[PDB]
Amino acid sequence: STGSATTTPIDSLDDAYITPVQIGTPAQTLNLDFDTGSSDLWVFSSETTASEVDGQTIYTPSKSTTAKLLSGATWSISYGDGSSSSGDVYTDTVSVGGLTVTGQAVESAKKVSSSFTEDSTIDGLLGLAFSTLNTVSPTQQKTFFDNAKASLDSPVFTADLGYHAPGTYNFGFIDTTAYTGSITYTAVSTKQGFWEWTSTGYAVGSGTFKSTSIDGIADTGTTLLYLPATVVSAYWAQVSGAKSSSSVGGYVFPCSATLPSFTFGVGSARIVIPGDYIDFGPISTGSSSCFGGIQSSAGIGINIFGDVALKAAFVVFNGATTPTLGFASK
Repeated sequence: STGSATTTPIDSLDDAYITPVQIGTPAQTLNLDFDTGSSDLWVFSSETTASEVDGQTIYTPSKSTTAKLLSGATWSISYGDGSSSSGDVYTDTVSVGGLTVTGQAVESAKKVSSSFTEDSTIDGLLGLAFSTLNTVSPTQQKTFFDNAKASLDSPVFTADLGYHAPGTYNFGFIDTTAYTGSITYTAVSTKQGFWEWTSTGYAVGSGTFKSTSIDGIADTGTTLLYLPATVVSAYWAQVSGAKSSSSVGGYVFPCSATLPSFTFGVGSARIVIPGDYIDFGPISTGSSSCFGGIQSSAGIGINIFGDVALKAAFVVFNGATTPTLGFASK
């Protein structure tokens, strides 16, 4: 089997991407944030504290003939940005782009933090990291990909995120028309539960590539590219007027600047992030100061290849017995 679904930016900055997911019988379609940096599929629901719902589409398990309450089970998650949610657990039939999983754990939110309430476009998350990070208690549950894996033609999914445009998540096959040149594959560590890999270095603009190992995670649920302070300083040093602002919370630059590209290494291959991808617009409405899309990971504890990086590539998440990541230009 295979699946193929279009993913769409939630706003003009590509802050996140949403993908329609069918849940239950008859189908209830919710727009979920596919997150390769977490492993819970959770949704706004009929159980979500009413004051914490503001425009989201909710899952109503009592209207689904295939919903089943997982007795006694609970879940509770916190994300890198400090956001959080929690609730109880159903299983139900879940389909993504034509690919159906029966008995998928669908985690129903009782509580969500303010950032989720305030984002009316995101109806929940669909985690695609390894199932060892799943937060269901007392018994951890499997991700959609994990459940689907044995049915798939090939044990893979791919992320093809667009720059200010829709893209695609495919399950079970590699679309050889979706990228240029070849896919370079690189080793993954699952020790922390993430799609963790080691980049072979970087270049700033037309500069010579610096060969240096950069451990980090491929994370579709993070907006920006977070890298060591050394790397990030070398980048913004090439932008006239750029500076790190503690009050704003990172590197800012004059909106009139022409940003250099940023290259990261995948083995002997190279992915080039165009300068425009690194512009996240005015720091506040009407400001001539703009926020940078490459920021320091110091204090996160890990480097994060978020959407800024991933959308410059066609990315293969290979969930074979020994997982790997593939990157191609496109």
